[PDB]
Amino acid sequence: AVDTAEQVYISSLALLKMLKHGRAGVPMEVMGLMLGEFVDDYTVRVIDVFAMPQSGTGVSVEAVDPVFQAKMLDMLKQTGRPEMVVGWYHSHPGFGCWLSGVDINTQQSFEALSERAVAVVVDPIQSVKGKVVIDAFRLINANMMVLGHEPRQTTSNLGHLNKPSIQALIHGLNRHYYSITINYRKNELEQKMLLNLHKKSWMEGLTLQDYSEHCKHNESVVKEMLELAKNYNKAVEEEDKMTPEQLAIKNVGKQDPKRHLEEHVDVLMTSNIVQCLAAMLDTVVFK
Amino acid sequence: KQYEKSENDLKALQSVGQIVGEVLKQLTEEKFIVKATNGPRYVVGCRRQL
Amino acid sequence: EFLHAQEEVKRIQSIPLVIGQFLEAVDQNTAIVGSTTGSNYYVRILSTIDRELLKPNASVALHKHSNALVDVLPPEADSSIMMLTSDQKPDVMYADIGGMDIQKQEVREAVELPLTHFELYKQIGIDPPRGVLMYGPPGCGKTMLAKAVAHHTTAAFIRVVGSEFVQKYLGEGPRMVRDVFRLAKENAPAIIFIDEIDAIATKRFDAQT
Amino acid sequence: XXXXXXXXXXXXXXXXXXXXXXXXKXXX
Amino acid sequence: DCTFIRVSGSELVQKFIGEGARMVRELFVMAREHAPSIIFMDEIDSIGSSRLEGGSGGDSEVQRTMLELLNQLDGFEATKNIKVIMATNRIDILDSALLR
Amino acid sequence: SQLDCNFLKVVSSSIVDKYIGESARLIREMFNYARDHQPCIIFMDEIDAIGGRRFSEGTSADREIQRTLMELLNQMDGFDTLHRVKMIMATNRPDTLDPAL
Ligand SMILES: Nc1ncnc2c1ncn2[C@@H]1O[C@H](COP(=O)(O)OP(=O)(O)OP(=O)(O)O)[C@@H](O)[C@H]1O
Ligand SMILES: [Mg+2]
Repeated sequence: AVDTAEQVYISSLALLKMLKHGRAGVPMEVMGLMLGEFVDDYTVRVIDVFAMPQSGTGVSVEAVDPVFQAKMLDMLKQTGRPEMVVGWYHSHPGFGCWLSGVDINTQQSFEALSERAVAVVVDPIQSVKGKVVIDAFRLINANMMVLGHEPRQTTSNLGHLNKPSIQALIHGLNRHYYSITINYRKNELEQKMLLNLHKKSWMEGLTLQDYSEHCKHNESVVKEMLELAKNYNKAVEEEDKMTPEQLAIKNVGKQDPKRHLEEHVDVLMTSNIVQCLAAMLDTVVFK
Repeated sequence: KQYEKSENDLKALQSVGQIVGEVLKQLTEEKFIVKATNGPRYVVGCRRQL
Repeated sequence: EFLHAQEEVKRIQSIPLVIGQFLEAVDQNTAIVGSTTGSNYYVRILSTIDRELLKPNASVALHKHSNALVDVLPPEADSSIMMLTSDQKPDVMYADIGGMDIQKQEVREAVELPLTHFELYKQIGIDPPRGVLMYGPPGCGKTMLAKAVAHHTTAAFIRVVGSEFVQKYLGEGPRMVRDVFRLAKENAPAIIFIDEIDAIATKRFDAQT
Repeated sequence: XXXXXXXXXXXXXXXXXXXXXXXXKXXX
Repeated sequence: DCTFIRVSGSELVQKFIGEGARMVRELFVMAREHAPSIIFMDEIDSIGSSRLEGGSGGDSEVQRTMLELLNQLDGFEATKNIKVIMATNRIDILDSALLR
Repeated sequence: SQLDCNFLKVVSSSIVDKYIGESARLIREMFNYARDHQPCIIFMDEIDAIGGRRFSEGTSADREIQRTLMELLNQMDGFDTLHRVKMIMATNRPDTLDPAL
């Protein structure tokens, strides 16, 4: 009996259930269970995530009646299939995504019941529209603090995905627990429809916006573009021999030639080309 | 009856006080500029249902 | 990938942000800000911020722990005082004042007219006035004329008490004067009215106490 | 010529800061 | 036909403590650098300070500047090409007896 | 003794303090509390401490009193008018008072 390089599989429904419950309960830790399957002794797979009614404070959060718990799993068995709890999750809002002193106290509760019970940390605050800060941890004993805890037969959970962050090892790594890797499994069926949800019908592809405002927008943009050219004559001619990093310090301020001049040309280009070219097709195609 | 007083004090201990400040202006729907009474200014947010 | 790289920087804001004010810039991508925590720092700035937003002494956002320039606020944010808001016109019509036809006409052209006929001053060589002073016996309509001109105007109007910036701190007084005048420069053609400057504009000297 | 005076006070401001990596529970 | 130098220097410079000990220094460098020059003054010191009235009770930063005015004029001119001119009302307040 | 809920009494001598502001700051809070409850009564016995007339640039301590005095001359007439706010004033000598008051 030994650990390995473990891997946390997910479901795509889970991560959206993670953050939306986290964002809607932002100024405190919000709690939930995590529901999946132990596919082997090496990797772990969650497929479902649900919450429970709770009761919180500013510093602590508690659950309420467990009659909600077994009745929830009962009605998830008869619709779909039966499944297995694998762990749980909560949030650390704006924190360093690290297991707290009460967060660790519910883990000897969970690791004694099932072995590979995963604690999962989410933060909907340090997560931007580019990327999510998801996190998952796995408790280790203190009795084996001298003896080795992982046999380390590969490189996949050692130097990959980061070295551990300084604000998370200040409480954790590698004392009292160990981190674990997370990837994203994708079925083909949802993968195909997760691709195409930002497109429209042919109505949007064949509009002709309106020629009054389109000429008005062209009348607008060229008019200040004249004034940008007024300022552009002065600065390019000016060029005090100043070793141009000093040119590059006297330009932070109000100074902006050559920057709007590339910008408005791009706007006047892509507007006029598409407005012409879509009006081209509505005569060739139609009648 | 004396045990009921002790259980109220068990509940009373884990309460944490809150900072008092004044709202300067509303930046966006979830960004707000407030100011603590002792000094400096911050950028904050509400919860959901305020 | 560079546009994916710009978006992934943006976790640094996340709104526990503190507010300073921009002061100066040394060189490329390194500057000086003055915090509202009292002290003064030497910080680093993000490559994301467009450099056109700088030097009004702009209100800026700063990180808590590491204290770097992260965001540029709207410039009217750190003001701590407001103008005549939306509806507090004191309900005094222009014809409510009786028989001040010299002085009602004089102040009205002292304020509204150089918005239009500015170059008639320079062609004569007048150098048009920035400010106007009013005085007299106590109750000859000094406040009412300034009270009436707010009702029948459209410009930004900021009422100012005589002696409110006299707080017991170190230098809040000159900080509040900067807060007023940046707000007048930022908003509009504006009108600043400071009633009772006798509380401050005294003659005597600096008694060192 | 022989005239006394009173006085006044201009109290300084105060500010504090920390590393803020300390948790405040320890209870439970 | 001399280089006129007008110094207003009324009270906005009287408050400036840290550079108050140099504003006369490089100014008299400017007079001996440019030309045969003539420096003009006005009531500004007499409104600032006269004598030891604001003396041991805090030094008020302004009479200390006046002691540096007297320091350089004691140092060496013999006019050399440069006069200074001062014009005032409220004539009977300052310390002219030491300056006679 | 009729109202017993909506009556403000001021000794007009405990207003002063040791700081520079902080005496006006009471007066702003008073009228704003008098702004919130609508039918308020203000009573300041013995104005002659805070009242005075004028001094020709004397002590800086006099300038603290006069700046405190001019906050009353503002916020009785000023910009913001008053409604249902009545001010009873009492003194022994009225000759020493400011004619602007
Ligand atoms: N020409 C006028 N027409 C109508 N009412 C007037 C006129 N002149 C003065 N008043 C009266 O004077 C008041 C206008 O404000 P006031 O003249 O008191 O301001 P002020 O001159 O600054 O006084 P103070 O110097 O005492 O603050 C109003 O209450 C009004 O009743
Ligand atoms: Mg008035």
